[PDB]
Amino acid sequence: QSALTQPPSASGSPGQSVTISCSGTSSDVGGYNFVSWYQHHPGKAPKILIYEVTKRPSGVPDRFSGSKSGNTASLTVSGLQAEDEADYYCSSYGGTNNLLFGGGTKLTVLGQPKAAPSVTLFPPSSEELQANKATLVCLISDFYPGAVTVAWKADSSPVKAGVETTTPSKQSNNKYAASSYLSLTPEQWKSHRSYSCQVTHEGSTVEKTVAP
Amino acid sequence: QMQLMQSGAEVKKPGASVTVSCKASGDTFSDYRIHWVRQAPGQGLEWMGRMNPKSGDTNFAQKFQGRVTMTRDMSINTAYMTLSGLTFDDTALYYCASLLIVGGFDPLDDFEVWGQGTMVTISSASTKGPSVFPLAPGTAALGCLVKDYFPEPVTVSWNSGALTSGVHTFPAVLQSSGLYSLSSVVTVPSSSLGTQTYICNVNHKPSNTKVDKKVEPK
Amino acid sequence: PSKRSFIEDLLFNK
Repeated sequence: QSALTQPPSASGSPGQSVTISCSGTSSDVGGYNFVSWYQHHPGKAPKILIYEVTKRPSGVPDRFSGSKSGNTASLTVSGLQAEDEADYYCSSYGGTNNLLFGGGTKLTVLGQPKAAPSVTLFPPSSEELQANKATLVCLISDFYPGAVTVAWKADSSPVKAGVETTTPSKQSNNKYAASSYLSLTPEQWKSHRSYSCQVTHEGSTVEKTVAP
Repeated sequence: QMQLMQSGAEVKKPGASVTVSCKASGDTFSDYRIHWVRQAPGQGLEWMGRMNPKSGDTNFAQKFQGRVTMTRDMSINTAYMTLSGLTFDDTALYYCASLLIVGGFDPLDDFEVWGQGTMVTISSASTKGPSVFPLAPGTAALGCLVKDYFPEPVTVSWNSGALTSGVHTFPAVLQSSGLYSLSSVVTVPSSSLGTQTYICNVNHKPSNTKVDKKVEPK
Repeated sequence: PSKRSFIEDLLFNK
């Protein structure tokens, strides 16, 4: 239900420039000079970079610049750095006493190196086993690009029942995290010699094993 | 300078009403205008409306006109947004903010102030606090598992915030049961395992669950 | 000159 039109994604290489667009109508972007651009990192409040089409608030470097022609506004980011990866939203006064937003353009900075996952595997706690439950916790961090597959083993045998794995999520350092949980009964946990979490990324695998 | 502090996360049933509060501090409340902007999962930013604290005058987005109010208590420098007739599309993070749309005659006050956001979940399901389990350990990883809670969110700190280096709190998994679980891990010197106490502080505001769990080496 | 809040009020006038 975004009133203004922004392409969903953009990319550029470090030190270079990228221009992203925001299209409206003659009653908003084309009718007024009240276009803003917001930088939004996940989990943080949006940070305004441009207001009134071209103006920058305090502390915003001149490598961020805004412009407009007709019903189209544009944001250009020069001197691209990794920290610029974010979702950029345009806004405009419009309609009747309204503030309209675009749908956001997710900016990727190219050239980021491959990064293998760090894996930490925890066995069930004593306290959980006493509650007649058991959870193996496989925590996966610092990988790039943002995709992994997780395989669980009981001893050396595959197990798929009781597995629940998150989607990858962007960390503040540009890499990705995920987690995977294996639910078992205390009897299953105590009955096997070990359990393993195996995380595959770009064709390479990192394996961790725990035992009662 | 002036800051905005919002009320905590809530869960409400379909059809009900929810009020989010937004308390100003650090400057004259009446000098600012309070806007409300939300972001629903998978959606972009969405403006809901604005309020003049002095007069109480408002403007609402056409999309919410008929089931939203924006009010204030000047005596306590607090703004409120009440959204009624709630549906699943109203599950979202709600922000209050002093926005910068048109600048001043000079630009010294051309800046924004945003609250921290309040998560509102629309569900017929019961809230439930998590069970918090310690995950015992050159360096050693220790953690805590925050198991089976609804709804989001949960916060985690370590040693009441004195411990921040090496902390990584992971996004929650949504289980088949419909409940959430997350974990937080901290990496510490192994030589400190016999000499430093480590405690994870877990808060689940919707269920009045606040637990500080000691994590001991096994 | 007035504070910028009042300019925004005029922009959003009824």
